[PDB]
Amino acid sequence: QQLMMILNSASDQPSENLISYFNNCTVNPKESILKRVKDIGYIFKEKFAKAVGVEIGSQRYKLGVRLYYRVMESMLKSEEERLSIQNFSKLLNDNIFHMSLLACALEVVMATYSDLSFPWILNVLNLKAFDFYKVIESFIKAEGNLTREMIKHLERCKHRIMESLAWLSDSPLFDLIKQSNHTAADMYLEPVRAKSTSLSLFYKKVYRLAYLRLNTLCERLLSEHPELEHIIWTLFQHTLQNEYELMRDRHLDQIMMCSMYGICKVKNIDLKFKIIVTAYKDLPHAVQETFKRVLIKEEEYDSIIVFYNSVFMQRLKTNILQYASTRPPTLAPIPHI
Repeated sequence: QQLMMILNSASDQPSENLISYFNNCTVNPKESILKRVKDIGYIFKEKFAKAVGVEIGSQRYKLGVRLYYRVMESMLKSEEERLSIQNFSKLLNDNIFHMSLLACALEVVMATYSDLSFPWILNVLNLKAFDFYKVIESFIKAEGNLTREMIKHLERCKHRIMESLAWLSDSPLFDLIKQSNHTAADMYLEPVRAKSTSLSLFYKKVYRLAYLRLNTLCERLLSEHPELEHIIWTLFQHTLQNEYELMRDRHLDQIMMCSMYGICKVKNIDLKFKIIVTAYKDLPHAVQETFKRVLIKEEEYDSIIVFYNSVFMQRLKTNILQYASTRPPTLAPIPHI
C-alpha cells in the first residue's frame, strides 16, 4: 500500500538524480529511454484493451513507468560502485535491460490490480522469459517497499520461468547451454558472442529449487528408505545437466516425477506413479495438467507414464541401469543452503 501511494504522488518521468546518472554516461541514453517508454506505451495500450473491453490501460502503464523509474534509480545507485564508466553507460543503452525493468514494474502494477496473469506482459513486449528472469531478484532488492504478497508474486513469476518458460523452444537458454558476480546488470552486460554468468546462476538456482521439491516428495513417499532421496537427486541432477533436451517444452516437475519412479523401479521398490503423482497435487502451486498433459514428440501430448516409457526411458536406459549394477554412479552434491 505505501509504495502504491509513493507512485500515485510521484512523477511520470525520471527524477533529477536519475538524470544525474544519465549525465554520467558517455552516450547520454536519456533520449533512448524516453523513446522506449513511449513506443512501448503504444503497444501496451493496444494489447491491454485488446483483452479487456484507452483510460485504464493508459494509467496502468504510467504507474509502471513511475515504478520503472524509481527502481532504475535505486538500481543505478548500487551499480555506481560496481561497474566501470563504460559498463555503466552500456547498461543504460541496453534494450533488454530496460525492457525487463519496465516489464517487471508493469507486472507489479497489473498483479496489484488483479486471465491477464504472467506471462501476459512478456508476450505483450515480446520479451523472452529467460531474459526477464535476470531482473527479478535485483528488482525485489532495489524496491524496499514491495509488500509480502507482491514479493511472493515476483518469486512465483521467477519460479515459473525456472520450471518451464526458460525451457520453451527458441528460448535463448538452449543457445547458452550448447556453448558449454550475479546482479541483473551483470547478466544484461553479457555479450551475445560465445562462460555465461547468466547460465551459471540459473542452473544453480534451478538445482536448489528442483532438489527442494524432490526433498518434499521424498520425505513423504520415501521415508521407508531415506537412502533413495540422494540417489534420485543424482538421476534428476544428471538429467538436468547432460540430458537437457528432455526439458525442452516440458516441466521441471515432470523430470522430477520420472526420476523418483525410475529410481524406485530399478530398486525393485513398489511405488506406483499415481501414488506419488497424487502426492504432487499437494505441492503448493501444482496443477493436474502437469502429469495429465506431457509432451511426447511433434506436438503429441499424453500422460506422464506415456512420457516415462516412450521418451524418458528411451533416452536414459543406459544411465538408469547403472544405479542397480555393481558399479553405481557416484552421488551428486546437494545444493547449498
